[PDB]
Amino acid sequence: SIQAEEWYFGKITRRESERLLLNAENPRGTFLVRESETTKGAYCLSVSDFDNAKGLNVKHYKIRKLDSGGFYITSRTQFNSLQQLVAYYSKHADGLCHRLTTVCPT
Repeated sequence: SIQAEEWYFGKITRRESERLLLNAENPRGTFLVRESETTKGAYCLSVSDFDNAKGLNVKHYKIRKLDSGGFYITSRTQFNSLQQLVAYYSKHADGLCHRLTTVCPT
């Protein structure tokens, strides 16, 4: 069940994800997964970052789920579930701003 996952915030907007993730206590890679505002059926992975150019900021990545079944940010790297996707990006930064670290406090 993706609901019940503690990093799943469901139906919260992009601005709300930023409100939550822009807290100075959050390290790089603090993150949550929410519904997409623009794509039905898709999700957004919202991730905090920090650099001396930008300070604290947030990136959003769309996660699609095919009817054939896989979950992905890039179709070149698919997962059998949202959990395994989250599990993989918590170990590999790849094209993300930072590898996933901590679940966003509420």
